[PDB]
Parts: sequence; structure tokens; C-alpha cells
Amino acid sequence: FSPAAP
Amino acid sequence: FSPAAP
Amino acid sequence: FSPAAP
Amino acid sequence: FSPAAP
Amino acid sequence: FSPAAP
Amino acid sequence: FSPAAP
Amino acid sequence: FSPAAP
Amino acid sequence: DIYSRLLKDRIIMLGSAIDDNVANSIVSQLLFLAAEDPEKEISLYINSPGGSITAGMAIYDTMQFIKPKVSTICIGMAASMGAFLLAAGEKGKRYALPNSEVMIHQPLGGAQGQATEIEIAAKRILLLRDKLNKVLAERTGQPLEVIERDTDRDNFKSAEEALEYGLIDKILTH
Amino acid sequence: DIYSRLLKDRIIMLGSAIDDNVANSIVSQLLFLAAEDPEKEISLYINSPGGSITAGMAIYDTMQFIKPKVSTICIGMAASMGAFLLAAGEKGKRYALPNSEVMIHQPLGGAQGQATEIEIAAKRILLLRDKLNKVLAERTGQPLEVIERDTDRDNFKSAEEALEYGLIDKILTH
Amino acid sequence: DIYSRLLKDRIIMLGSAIDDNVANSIVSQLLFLAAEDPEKEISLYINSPGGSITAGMAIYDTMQFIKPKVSTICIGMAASMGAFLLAAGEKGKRYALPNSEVMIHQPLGGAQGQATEIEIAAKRILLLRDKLNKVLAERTGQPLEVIERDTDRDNFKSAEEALEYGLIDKILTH
Amino acid sequence: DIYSRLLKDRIIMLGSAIDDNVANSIVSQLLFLAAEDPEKEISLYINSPGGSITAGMAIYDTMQFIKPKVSTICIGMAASMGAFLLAAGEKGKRYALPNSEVMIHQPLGGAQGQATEIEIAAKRILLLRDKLNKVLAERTGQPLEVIERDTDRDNFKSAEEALEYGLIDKILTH
Amino acid sequence: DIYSRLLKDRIIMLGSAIDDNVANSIVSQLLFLAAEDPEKEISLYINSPGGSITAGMAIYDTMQFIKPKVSTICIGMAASMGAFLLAAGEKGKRYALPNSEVMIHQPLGGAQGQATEIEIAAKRILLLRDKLNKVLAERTGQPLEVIERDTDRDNFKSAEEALEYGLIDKILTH
Amino acid sequence: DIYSRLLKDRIIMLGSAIDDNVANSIVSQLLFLAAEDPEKEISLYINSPGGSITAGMAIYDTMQFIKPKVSTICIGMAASMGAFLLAAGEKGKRYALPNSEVMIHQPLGGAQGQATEIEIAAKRILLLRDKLNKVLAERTGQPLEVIERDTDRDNFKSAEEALEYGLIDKILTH
Amino acid sequence: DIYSRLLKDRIIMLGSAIDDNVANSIVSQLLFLAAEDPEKEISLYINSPGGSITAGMAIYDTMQFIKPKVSTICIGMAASMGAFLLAAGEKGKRYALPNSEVMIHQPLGGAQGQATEIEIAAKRILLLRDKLNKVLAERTGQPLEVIERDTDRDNFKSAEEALEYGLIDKILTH
Repeated sequence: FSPAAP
Repeated sequence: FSPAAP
Repeated sequence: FSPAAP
Repeated sequence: FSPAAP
Repeated sequence: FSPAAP
Repeated sequence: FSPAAP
Repeated sequence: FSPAAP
Repeated sequence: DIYSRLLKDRIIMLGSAIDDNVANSIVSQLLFLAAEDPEKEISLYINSPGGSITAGMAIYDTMQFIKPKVSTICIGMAASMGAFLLAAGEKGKRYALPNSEVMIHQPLGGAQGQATEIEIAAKRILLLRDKLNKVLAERTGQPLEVIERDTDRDNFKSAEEALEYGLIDKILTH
Repeated sequence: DIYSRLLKDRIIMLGSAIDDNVANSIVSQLLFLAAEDPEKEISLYINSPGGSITAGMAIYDTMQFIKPKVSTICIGMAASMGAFLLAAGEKGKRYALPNSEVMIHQPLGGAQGQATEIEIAAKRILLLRDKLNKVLAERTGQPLEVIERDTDRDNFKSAEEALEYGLIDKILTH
Repeated sequence: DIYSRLLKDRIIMLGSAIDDNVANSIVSQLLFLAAEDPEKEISLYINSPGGSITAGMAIYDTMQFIKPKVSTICIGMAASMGAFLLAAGEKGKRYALPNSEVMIHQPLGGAQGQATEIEIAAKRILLLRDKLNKVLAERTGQPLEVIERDTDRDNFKSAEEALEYGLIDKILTH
Repeated sequence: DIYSRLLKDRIIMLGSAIDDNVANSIVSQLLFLAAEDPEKEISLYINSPGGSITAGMAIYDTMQFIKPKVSTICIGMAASMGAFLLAAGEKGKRYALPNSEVMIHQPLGGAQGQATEIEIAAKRILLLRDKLNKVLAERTGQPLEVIERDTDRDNFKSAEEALEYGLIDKILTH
Repeated sequence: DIYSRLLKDRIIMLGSAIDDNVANSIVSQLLFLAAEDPEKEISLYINSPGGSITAGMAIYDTMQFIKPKVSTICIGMAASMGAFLLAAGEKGKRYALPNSEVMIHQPLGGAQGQATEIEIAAKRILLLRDKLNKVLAERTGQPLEVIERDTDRDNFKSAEEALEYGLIDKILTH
Repeated sequence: DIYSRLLKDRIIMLGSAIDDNVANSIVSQLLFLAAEDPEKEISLYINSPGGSITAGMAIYDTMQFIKPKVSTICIGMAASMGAFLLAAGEKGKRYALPNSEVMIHQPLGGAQGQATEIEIAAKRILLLRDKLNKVLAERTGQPLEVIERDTDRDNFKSAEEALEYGLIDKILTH
Repeated sequence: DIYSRLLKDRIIMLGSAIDDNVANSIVSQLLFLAAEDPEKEISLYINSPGGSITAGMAIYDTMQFIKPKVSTICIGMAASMGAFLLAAGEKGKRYALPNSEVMIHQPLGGAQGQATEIEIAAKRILLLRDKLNKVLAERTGQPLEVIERDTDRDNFKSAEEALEYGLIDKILTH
């Protein structure tokens, strides 16, 4: 789950 | 299952 | 089971 | 089991 | 868990 | 278990 | 557990 | 496995009661083989007492969707939805071994609760019965009225009778 | 595995009741495929009786979060949260096989203890219901109060009715 | 695996009660071996208490369909459908070890419900019995009514009596 | 493995109830990733209904011990110690999906035996609640008396309420 | 595996209650080893409380059938059918450890139902007892009347007693 | 797996109730690591509710027998024999996480039968307590009378309390 | 595996209740190591509550038969037959850790049925008790009269007491 976790 | 999912 | 399924 | 099955 | 175990 | 079985 | 078992 | 070897030859094994696990497995295999070669026919060997109507329809719908014609072979027993899938095989490509058995009847189910709830379960199972019987009449060439009367109670048939009824096309022998 | 083979074609299989384990697995596949190629569409095959609301929402939120458009296909049966996820597929890319079934109803739960505790549980499930219904409303075009009325009791729909309702966009006929 | 080692020598092991799974496995091994070489004989070793009639018939029918001749050997005990398959081996190639046992009896089953339903179950098990008995008759040289009389109750036979009855052709000394 | 591939990207999945086995697994993963790179950030995905307080604290302490900052993401549900861990993520790096749910409350437990034994268990669980509430107060910025009143009974919050409350820093969307 | 290595040295381990599965496994190993080298002797180590008579006879008949001479070694305890197989080892090659036990008794069984059915089961078990006793007499050298009275009840013998009775030929010491 | 990694770094995980199985596993690991490198210290991580006294003592005696110094780390909870082992770590190398707990109490057991049999059991467990209490006194620096009185009932201590008691030497902060 | 690594060092682990499976496994390892090198000593680590007398004697007889001298080490507990085996270790090579426990008592059994059947069982267990006591007296140097007396009821001994009694030869301290 990126941006931002990764 | 294509056409169209793939 | 051939002839004919295959 | 041969002679004769094999 | 180092420093210091290892 | 030898001598003698093997 | 050596000396002496091994 | 021994089945992985059969899959290579485009043979799908339906040898157990039909539930969602089995249905999904069969659906995947069907898509896989159709993908590997949408031309070569696929063989579905059936030895099953049947099972879930929806799980069964999932297999049925997939067989209809794929380009490859799907032959069906009844080995041992094809009952309920298993018999439905057998009769759904490519017309002319439906087989059964000599001492195979085929059984057709009506859907089974349950309903517990308020009158309104029972009614909901009843309306659904009746719609399913009609849906399945309609297809069975098309596949066997039997008039709907006959399918309805003949599936009232468990109706067991030998390979011979299944052929006469229009559930299969040929009986394997040698 | 055959499923791992489907994953390579960006097909995720939801073929069982939904619990945290199934949810965590599907969420993982969605993130994986999104990383493999954030452009390529993803196909979510659904044949489940539904399950946990929170587990279902975890899947829903992940589908929405990722870049790839997620197509949904109803195979056999998409009930409760399974139907919710079917209706959550990319607009225009929500499908159903000809004899598939779609069923929507209200959340189920339980409460035991003091009036206060029962109230807390009651408030939560009614809140979960509104949350789900608002999404279904948005997804189908039906206003919230209609979704509410129609899900009061188990509501089973054919592929045709599901299309007419706005749950799916097209039926994979022939 | 030892069984895989024996399968290489075209030896199939039927060493358990017979159900659909066992049946589908044996059917597969037969089709497999028959593919590897339709000329070389196949040996079916039997130590089984029997089991499902339809599962057994699936095995019988496959044995009959394939070109390779199937020899059978009774090891320990061949009872009921296990005894049926022993008697189904190629004429002249049905064997039994010196202290093996062979037991034949009638089909077993049940039924609960309305008179009409009990009747359907009754007619079916009596038909299966006739079907199995006619095959045993042909295989042993005994007339149908003798097979029927002799299977009324559990009928245990030594290797010598099995030979005399026509269930096997030879007893393997050493 | 899918999770092994996620761990490669420094993602740890807490997708079940927390017991000693789960805690020991997550603790190890946190130490492993911290070893691989003490600078690289770590992500803890949470879809759990909570569980053992000591097991949860073991994860908490590990998160505080390692150099890498640990962000947290609530997927589906983060309840009880799951919520505690969510709120324990690096300040500014605590996330929640749009429809995620967070729930906080007081510790649950039991006490059986003589008056004095029950007193031992009571004093212990009351100390744990104090210890847990003080941390929550620090993590959310809420005064302790608010945390005490708010955790008296099951307190379920939406992603929006959790953000407002100070349990998370941001809600992910697309 | 620790047993695969033993098999490599032509040692078969019968160390559990005898049932069809165990019997089939032992029979397979005997055939395998006899195939590998029909001249090299085989050793059957026995620590079994016994079991099925038909399964045990399956093992007995295979031991007599193959060309290799099968020596037997009693380890711990050889009771009932296990003692039967111990006594069936090649004369002069039946061994026992100093403190191992050998026990012989009569066949155990059951029968429930109509008088006629109880009669059939009775006649069978009595026949099995006669068959097993006749072999024990032949193998030990004892008269049949002696074997008959001595197996009336559980008859436990020491290695020395077993030797003096004729069940074994030698006791392993150093 | 994850623990194999830990073992390579000379970290042994005691993360479950202690039974002979677990005990034998940890003893093996200590002996292995000691053989691998008798100079490098070993780390025993502990998150256990304790267990069998004799199994705990096997671990304990091995820690002391081997050349490598064994550090102990309390994670989550170290109760009963788990606390005993924690306290047996090399002096100055006994650690605990900030929020972990340590609980000490007396041996638990049972006894049924004749007075003299109950007496045998009573004497053994009382001797066990004295033995464990004497080691705890020696390990903590506390007088024996203090240990005896403090272990009368379940005695829960925080990491800080355990340190000030002499059960550990340092708290792992960050 | 970790135990496999120890086997290479000629160490055998008897860490559970002694049953036929465990006995056959231990017997296997003994014969294996003896083959590897009939001169190099073997180590048997014991942490067991005991079990089957026959299973234990099989282990015992194998220890006596092989050329490699087998040393024994009590870790945690060596009760009943486990203690028997400990004492059966090569004179001068029987050990025990500082806090290990050793227990000796008399055989445990059961007897059901007719007076005559209870007599059979009783006679057998009494013979066993005498057989075991006789060996225990020889291994320890204790007169038979003392062993019989000292084993009447559960007799728990410390390592020091085991030493003075003659059950072991040395205590592994440092």
C-alpha cells in the first residue's frame, strides 16, 4: 500500500 | 473467461 | 477411453 | 508373483 | 536483541 | 542382528 | 555431554 | 500425481461429490486446457453422486463458454448434477461404460424459519428445478413434460436406458 | 498448483467463504499483481457464499486502492459479501456466467449480555449495514432506501436480474 | 515409493475397501498402463473386503475396455466386490495364494421414507444383485440361480473351493 | 510463498488473533528485517481482532527496540491489542484503509479459586489496563481520563473517527 | 529414512499390529527384495502384537512363494499372528533376542444377528483356527493335539521356552 | 525457516509451554551450538508460561554443562519454569523487554490413591520446591526464606521489579 | 533435522514414553551405528517416564547384542523402564546431570475377564517383575532382596542417590 507504506 | 476478463 | 473420448 | 502374474 | 544479546 | 540375520 | 559421553 | 498425467491428455476427473472446492478446480482445469489449445476436444470423466446445484452450474457454464468441445464419460455412476453434467457433454460426444449407472431426480434442499423465509427458499428451489429440467429436455430431446414427470422421484437408469432416454450418445465397450 | 498458474495470468480466485485468512491472501495477490504491472487489468473470479464483513471490506479497499482495474466474474454463486465484491468490480467490467446466481441480504451477527452491551452490538451492525448499503447504492444506481428494502430478506437474483439491478454490467453468453 | 516401483512392472494394487476414490485411482492406473503398452499384460493384486458396487463396476468396465489382458491374484482376502473383480480377471489368469480367502454375498444397502421411496430403493438393489450375479454366472460357469442361492448369506471359500467354483483358475504354490 | 515475497519488501503481516506463536513469529521478523537493514523502514499490516496482552506487548516492545521506523496499516479490522499495535506505529506513519474498523476497550480475563487467588488475578489485570491506557493516551494525545472512559466498553471507530481520535495519522484511498 | 536403509540391507520391519495396509506393505517389500536378488536371504524383524488373520496369511504366503529364504527375528514381542509369522521363518533361521516374548492363543472375532449368521461366522473362525494350528504343528514339530490345547488361552513363552517348543531355532546373544 | 535463521545466529527460541518434547529440542540445540562453537555465547529467548519441572531442569542442567555462556531474554512472559530458566542465564546477561512480565510460584502436581501413595507424591513435590527455591535464592541473591514466602502464590513482577528482585540484570530499552 | 545431526555423532535420543514405535526406532539406530563402526562407543540420552516392558527389553537386548559399548545419560527424568535402560548402560559409562531424577518401581499392568484369565495375566506380570529385578540387582550391585523391597512403591532418587544406589556411575557437573 504505496505511496507511502511502502 | 475471455473476451474480456482476460 | 479411446476410440473416442480421447 | 511370477511364474505367471508377472 | 543487540546491543547485547547478540 | 549379525552373526547371522544378517 | 563431553568429557566423556561423547 | 496420476491425474496430472491425465490432464496432459486433456482429461478432467470429476470423481467425487460436487461442492465449491471441486467445481472451482474443474473450472480452472477447463480454462487451462482451453487456453493450452482451444481446438482439441476435452474429456470430462464422471463418477459422481452429484452435489451443489450452483457448483454444478459453474462447471456447466464453463463447459459452454470454452471453444473446445467437451466430451463426457460416465464411469461407475453419474447422479443428480453429475448426470446433468454428463448430459451436457458435446452432442454426440456423451459416453457411458457398459455397467455405468445414471440417475436423475429433483433438487434437494432445506428451509427453516418464519413463513416468509420458507417461502423464499421454496421459490428458489422451484426455480432451480425448472431451470435444470428445461436444460435436460433440450439435451435429451425429451419434452419438458416428460422430464418433469420422470424426475419426480429418484430415477435410476442403466447405460442402455440412459442412451434410449437421450442422456448419452454411445456406450463404450471394447 | 493450477491456481498459481491462473495468478500468472492475473486471475485471482475467490472460491470459498470469506474469513480473515482468505481476505489476507487475496489482498496479498492484489498488491502483488499491482506491483508486477500497475497497468494490466486484474480478474477476480467469485464463487463464494460470502462471509466476514471486515474481511470483505479489506478486499474491497484493496481493489479500490491499487491502480489496476479489477474485473469481477460471478461463477456459480456470489452471495452476501461475495456479491458485494462482485458489484465492486470496475464499472463496465463486472460479469456473470449465464446460470450464475447473485444473492444480497443484510449483515448477520449476535449479542449477549447487558442491555448496554447489546446496544453497542446493535449500533455496530446497523452501522455496518448502512456502510455496505451506501456502497451498493453507489455501485448499482439504486438509492440507499431501495437497497435497504431489497436486502431485508435473502434476495436471490438470476444473471439477468442482477444486470437489470446494476450489480453486473454484462452476461458472458455463448 | 514401493507401489510406484510395482506400477512400473505393470502391477496394480487393490489393497483396501473399494470406494469412489480407490476406484478412480485404479481406473487411472489401468488407462495409464494401457497407454504405455496395449500389448503387455497387467496384474491386479487384490486384498480387499470389497466396498461400493458402482465403484467396483467402474473398475470392472475399465478392465474390459482396455486391450491388455488383466490377470488377477487374491492375496489374503478378496471379498464381495473384491471377489467380483478377482473373478473378472482374464480367463486362465485368475490366481490365488495357497491360504487366500474369497467371499461372495449379496449387495447391502438401506432405505428410509415413504413406501414409494422404499420401493425405488428395493427395485434398484435387487437389479444390481441380478446384474452382478449374471456376470459371476458367466465368469464361474455356475448358472444364475446357483449364484443367487450361494450368495444368499456370506459364503466364505478357501483357495481350493474358489477354484472348484470357477472364481479362479489356479492356485500359486511357491 | 506470497508472504515470504512480502517480507522481502519488508512487509510483515499480522492477519490473525494474537497468541504467543503469532507474537514470536512477528518478533523474529522484526529482528530479521532490522538486521537486513537498520535504516530501511518496516511496514506492519494489521487485520486482527487482538488477543493475548503479553503477546501483544512483546511485539510492541520489539517495535520500540529496533532502529527501523515501523509504520502500521489497519486493513479490515484492528481490534483490542491489534488497535494498540496500530496506534503504536511510528508517529505520522499510522494508516487505515477507507472502510477499516478500529476498536479499543479494556483487557479481558479470568480468575477462579479462593478469594486471595481472585485478588491476585484482579490486581494483575487492573495493572495491565493502566499500563495499556497510559500508552494509548501517549500515542493518541488524549488525556488519560478520556482513554479510561472511552475504553470502558467496546468502542468501535471508523477510519475517520480513529484519525480524529489520534489512533492513526492518515487514511489511504487510491 | 532409518527403515529405507534397513530395506537396503534386506531387512523388513514388521513392528506394529498387522492389518491390510501393513500386510500389503510387507508383501510389496518381499516381492521387491526377491526381485532385486532371488538368492540373497531376507530378514523379517518382528515386534508385533499380531492382528488380522487374512493379512497375516498374505504375508505368510508371500514368504513361502518367493525364492529367497526369509529368516525371522523376534524383537520385544511376537504375539498371535506375529508369533505365527515368526514360526514361519526358514527352519534354522528363526531367532529371538534373550528377553523377547512369544505368545500364542486362538483367533478372536465376533458375530451378531440371526442364528444362521452367527453359525456362519462361527464355522469360519473355527476353520481359521484349525488352519493356523495345522501350520503351527508342522512348523514346530509338535503334534496337532498339543498345539490345540496349548493355544486355548493366552500362552506366553520366553525365548528359551519358544526354542524348546519349536517356534524358534536360536537365541541371539553377542 | 525464520527460526532456522535465528539458530544460525546462536539464538534458541523457548516460545511455548515446556514439555519433554520442547525440553529435548532445546537441549539438542544447546548441545549443537556448543559443538559448533564452544566460545561464542548463546541466546535463549523466552516467552513461555512454563511447564514440566523435570523438562525445565533438563534445559537448566544443559545450560550449565556447556562451555558457551547462555544469555536469557524475557519476551512477553516468562512464568514458572520459564522464569526459572530466565533467572538461570549467565549473571549479567539476563535481559527483559520493558513491558514483559516474570511470574514465580510453587510446583503444581497431583496425587490419587492410598495414603502411602499420596505421601510419596507429597514428599517428591516438596523436595522439588526446595530444590528450585534454593537455586532461585542462589541466582537472585535473595535469602531462601524470602524466596519461599514470595513463591507461595502466583507472584507477577514487571521487568523493573524482576530486575530489582535479582531475576534479571538489565532491561532492553532502545 | 537436529536429531539426525546428533545421530551422526553416535548419539541416540530416547526422549519420550517407551512404546513399540519408539523401541523399534531406537533398535534401528543402535544396529545402524553398530554397522557404521562396531568399535566406536554409542551414547543413549534418556528423558523418559518409561512405558512398555517388552518395548524396553527390545532396546535392552539390542544394547547387549551390539559390539559398541553403549553409555547412558539421564537428563531430566529416567523413570521405570527408562531407569532400567539407564542402569543397563556400560558399567562405568552411566551418567546423570546434576538435577536429573531417577525413579524405579514395579511393573504396571491390567487383568480382565474370567478368574483363569486374570491368573494368566498375574503370572506373566510377576515373572516380568522378577526378570527385571534380577537384572537391576546385577547392574547396581544391590542384593535382590533390596531391589524387591525398594521397588514395592514409586522410589524417586536424586542423581546423588542414584549414584550411591549403583544405578549410575557419575554425575555430569561442569
